[PDB]
Amino acid sequence: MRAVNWNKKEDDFSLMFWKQNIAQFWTEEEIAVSSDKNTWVQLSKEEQIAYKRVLGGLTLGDTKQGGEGMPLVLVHLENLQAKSVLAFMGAMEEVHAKSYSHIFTTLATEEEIDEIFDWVDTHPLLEKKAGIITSYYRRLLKPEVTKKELYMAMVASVFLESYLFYSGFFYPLYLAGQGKLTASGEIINLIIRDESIHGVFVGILAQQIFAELSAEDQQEVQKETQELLMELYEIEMAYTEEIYTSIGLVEDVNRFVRYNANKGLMNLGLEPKFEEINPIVLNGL
Amino acid sequence: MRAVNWNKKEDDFSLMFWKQNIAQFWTEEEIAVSSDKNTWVQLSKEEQIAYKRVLGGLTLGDTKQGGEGMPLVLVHLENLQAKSVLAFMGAMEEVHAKSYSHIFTTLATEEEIDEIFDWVDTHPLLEKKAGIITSYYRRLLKPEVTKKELYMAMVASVFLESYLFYSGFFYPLYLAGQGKLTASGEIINLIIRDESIHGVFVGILAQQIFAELSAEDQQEVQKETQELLMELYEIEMAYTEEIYTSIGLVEDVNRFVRYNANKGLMNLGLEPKFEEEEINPIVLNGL
Ligand SMILES: [Fe+2]
Ligand SMILES: [Fe+2]
Ligand SMILES: [Mn+2]
Repeated sequence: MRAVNWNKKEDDFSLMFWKQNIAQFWTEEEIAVSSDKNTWVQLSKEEQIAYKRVLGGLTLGDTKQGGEGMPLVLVHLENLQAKSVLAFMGAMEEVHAKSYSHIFTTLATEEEIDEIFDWVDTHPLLEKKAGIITSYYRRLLKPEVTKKELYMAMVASVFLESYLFYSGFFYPLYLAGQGKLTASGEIINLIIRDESIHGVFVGILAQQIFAELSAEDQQEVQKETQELLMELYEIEMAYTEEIYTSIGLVEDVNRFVRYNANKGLMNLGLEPKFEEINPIVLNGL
Repeated sequence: MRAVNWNKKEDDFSLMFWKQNIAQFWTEEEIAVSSDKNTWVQLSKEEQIAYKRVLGGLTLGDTKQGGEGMPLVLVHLENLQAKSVLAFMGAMEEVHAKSYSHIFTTLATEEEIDEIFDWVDTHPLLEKKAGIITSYYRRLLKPEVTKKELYMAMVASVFLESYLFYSGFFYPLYLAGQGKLTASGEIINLIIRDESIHGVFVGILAQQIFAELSAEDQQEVQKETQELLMELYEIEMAYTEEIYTSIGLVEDVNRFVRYNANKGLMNLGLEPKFEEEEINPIVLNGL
């Protein structure tokens, strides 16, 4: 039975991503959030509700990535150095999720926080979203999995990290780019800096598995990938309408979703499927 | 579908274990090992071989805890705050495994390192040891596991972290306690500081699962736990005989194993089963 030997490369990229993930390490206590109170109170009820709802959605994403996606992808990898990177990423997913609670503690009361997490748990669209993603992970709860199933779990992971999350990062970046909630915005940037290299690395692993598949299996997962992409897109369009109508940003957010879906596709080595970033969001980055 | 909410406690201990794990975070770049070359050459061939073999075994343990053990236990936990802690511990298992490679790069040539890992991979007793433990994790590869299966996987994890590893930490500690390989010894101590709180935490979770089981299931896993304990112990005594006969430490290591088995049992809330020794005083100096 093999132990991980870092003095013999198993691939050309794992050491680089290991070092980078380590270099980027951070935790919530680093960023103080209290000074955001001064711009929080200037927002409207509907804006505050939107912000709280998108942050609850982001927490759910990271909860599922740290507690389901990374563990079940990594346990079936044969490459022990890549496993190590994915284990570290999974731990950072939990740092992300905890950092949203740190923001909430400054911006909401205990009763309001419970209202957020109750709303997250019962929201039909969030349930549908996460349910579709996690169903690819649940296929991996058996002793022998096919490479098609592992490929598609990696596709689902890239789509969550690089794509389905970003309907949620839009609003924190949009406010930070206007100089509102900028401390919370520095936390979201740290998170994004992690998610970016997460999606890149899982996408590299996906392309390596893909190249081992037979031609018939390649055609089957390409079809499933394109379908999943547009299935999630449909649901996200419904989610964005529900969250952002009240504050006039539905069509901006949808443009941000399409941009990030294209990024996700490219992390997988695939061509873009939708035809620039909102300039205020760009300033928040 | 629930998201983790750290502003409402799911239990009394996960927050403090989260904070402690973060506080203790470290990586291999933080300890330079080159200065160990001076005492490395003072060792015999047989002592050097022993040291490389036990670090090979340690690397294997951490490889399996990070890549199988923590992931498959945490995926089935319902407590989301406890899941967060196990995920962070799993990542630290990978830092541990990499830190052994950092030691090897200084102490062994490229071909000597290959020999270590080939020896690790083909060793009958290490395969039997690791195979018994990972067979409890493999049971968790299905959509719905029972709490007996989950409990027994947690027992296996505590036995690996708190007990079956220490046949291996003995020799780095013993040599550090004699002034040899002390920078590698600082690394081993960092690892041990992690492993201690890992075993405590998983043991708390085990105890909580145990109290949820039916009486009939409790009786079943209580007996399996004691059988597993003594099955592993028999294998570990064969392992220690094979590793340590050449350097005359077999019975010293066995005392250390029994001491750490008792600690594992206490992490699980069980009474000790081996006679109470003092830790070897040279090992104690290495700590
Ligand atoms: Fe991520
Ligand atoms: Fe451990
Ligand atoms: Mn994430």
